[PDB]
Amino acid sequence: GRMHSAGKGISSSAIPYSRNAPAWFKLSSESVIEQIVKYARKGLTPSQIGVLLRDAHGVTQARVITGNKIMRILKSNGLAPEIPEDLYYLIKKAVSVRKHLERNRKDKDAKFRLILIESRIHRLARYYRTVAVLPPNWKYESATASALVN
Amino acid sequence: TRSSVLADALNAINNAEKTGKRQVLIRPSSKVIIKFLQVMQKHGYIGEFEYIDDHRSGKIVVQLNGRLNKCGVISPRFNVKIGDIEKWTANLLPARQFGYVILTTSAGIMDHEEARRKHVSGKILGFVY
Amino acid sequence: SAPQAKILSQAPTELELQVAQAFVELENSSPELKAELRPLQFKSIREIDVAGGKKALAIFVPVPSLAGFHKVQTKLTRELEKKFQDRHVIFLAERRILPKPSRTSRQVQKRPRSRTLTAVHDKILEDLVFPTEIVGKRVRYLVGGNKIQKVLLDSKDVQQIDYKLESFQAVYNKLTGKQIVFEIPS
Amino acid sequence: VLVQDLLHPTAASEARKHKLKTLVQGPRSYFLDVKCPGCLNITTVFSHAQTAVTCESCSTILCTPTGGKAKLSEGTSFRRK
Amino acid sequence: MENDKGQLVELYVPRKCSATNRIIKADDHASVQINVAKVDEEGRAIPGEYVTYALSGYVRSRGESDDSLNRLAQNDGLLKNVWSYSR
RNA sequence: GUCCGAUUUUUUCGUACUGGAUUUCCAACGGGGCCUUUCCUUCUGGCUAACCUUGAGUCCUUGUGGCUCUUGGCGAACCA
Ligand SMILES: [Mg+2]
Ligand SMILES: [Mg+2]
Ligand SMILES: [Zn+2]
Repeated sequence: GRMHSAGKGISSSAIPYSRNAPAWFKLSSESVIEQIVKYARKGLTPSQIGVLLRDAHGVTQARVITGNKIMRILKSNGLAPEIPEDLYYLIKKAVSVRKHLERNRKDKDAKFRLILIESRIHRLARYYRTVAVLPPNWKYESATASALVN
Repeated sequence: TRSSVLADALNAINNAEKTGKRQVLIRPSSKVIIKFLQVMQKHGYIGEFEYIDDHRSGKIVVQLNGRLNKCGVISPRFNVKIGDIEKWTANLLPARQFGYVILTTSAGIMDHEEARRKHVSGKILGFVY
Repeated sequence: SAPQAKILSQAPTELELQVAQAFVELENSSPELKAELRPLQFKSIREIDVAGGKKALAIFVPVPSLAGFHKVQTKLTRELEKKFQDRHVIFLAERRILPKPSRTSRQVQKRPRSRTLTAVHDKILEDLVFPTEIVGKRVRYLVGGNKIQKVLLDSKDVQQIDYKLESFQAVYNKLTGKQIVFEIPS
Repeated sequence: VLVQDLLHPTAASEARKHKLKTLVQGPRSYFLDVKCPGCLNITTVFSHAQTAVTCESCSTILCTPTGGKAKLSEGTSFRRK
Repeated sequence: MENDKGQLVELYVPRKCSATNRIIKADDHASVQINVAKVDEEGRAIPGEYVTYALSGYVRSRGESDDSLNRLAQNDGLLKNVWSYSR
């Protein structure tokens, strides 16, 4: 079930049994890879890239048809962001709520939620520490965080 | 969260014989499940079974046939000094004449009749009767 | 030089050279059926009895190639199953299997998953049918004690292997020790 | 019930179960080839598109995202592959 | 249950359900036994000769008793096109 | 074959002990080996290919070094 709520929802993407395919694609990896980096230079995150590739350019998912997961492509092209997209959107949120928490100090439901988000961040970050994608310390700090988004 | 798998397996199998069901889906599939299932089959407590390839961890369909009383798992997988294989058999098997506790020796997964004979031992896995 | 034995990659043998000249024969169709056929070479070939009055020829491809033999295949096998009648022809990339790391059978610098018994035997079965993808798969564990794998073949373009299915099994069996069975939609 | 081929459930019952809960899980969405009647271009969209997909140019509109299947614009062609 | 010298001990070997192969207890007074008549050349049910079944208390109490018979019928060929393996 | 109470109760009618080897006359069971892409990793020993090399020779529709003897270097592989 959920991590920070009583939810037991299963709304998940079911991936099709087809490490290759589709018989109607026919565009060659090199031309789709050319397309991933084209959007990555224009400032786009892997998630919302595959969103657009799946919707407009046919490509079912880039892990097949290119044999490589979208972020690794950016990596290899030297377009990997500083902190993982995972965290950024966490940190961003926490940064937001914290601002709203200041003009509104009686918002006890906001304060509570803030704790939640920053718990996710740290638990996340503690992992990215463990697999060498964040330098051994790093740490999410309340004060400096607003600098990591903008 | 999902923690034993072999347990959720044996549970399902047991809970089916209990309701007179002649077949159960199993999920997810583990090697340790399969080796276990083999050990049961070779004494006839289950029938044939069939793995399924979801591009993931597996499924299994097992044919039951009555005559299974209880397949169970012992968790945690205790270390059994070979001289103590007696003591588990005396604890959780119905009669001296029959039944099987099955383990996990470095010589492979097997029943205790067999570990007895190869004179090996190790960590208990569970039981069948 | 010579268009004969160079299209091989070993000093022997009979059957291979026979195919090799059966290769250059088809290489005499320069515009395409040559430009796309000169880079394509192979390693060696095995013979194996099938259940019918025919036999099976296993042509082993280096691997980084393979994708090349795949751009033809339809043509090649067909033209190969013309010249060598009473034969079933299939291309199987020779893949190196590395043993499972042990305190005994140890090797440093890991061991890619694609260099393993399971992944390789799983590749062979995919190569065996080449066109038409594999839709599903089962492994019947039998009441008596042994397993049988049920490969589930597509609906599309099946016509290229309907007749060789009885032959594929024999190939797989001498290659591995396991045993194959086929099926389609139900 | 009591005895039943689980390996071979009926295609009509199998298409009734939930996306994930079919014998081997699989997707239910599809893709389209879509064009607007004044242009020979052949834009290829996804059924549950979350993007307001345009044609090759001509600042038009093909589909609009929703809570499930996207709504293709007004007058347009589509074949499902 | 045999004995020392292969001699048959144990005073009664119970029936077993035809649909779950589970023992029919001595007091399973829901347990049933249906004798089905076998025929000859057109009609004329041969007397004293049956195709016979046995269902457990449990199965019958579950309401699975009927459906078990249909699968058990066709199997010994008593029905055609009734019971379906797939559902 | 012989030690031993010999059982239903009639005669040449039927019970704890030992020996049994190699069998195709079946079975089960364990021990040690190999082959199948698999003894790898390290080290020492073995025999040595190929490789270079000194020196004396020979072939060629081409210096193409082919090929053979020979001087001392280097120890793939394979075996232990
Ligand atoms: Mg859940
Ligand atoms: Mg929690
Ligand atoms: Zn358009």
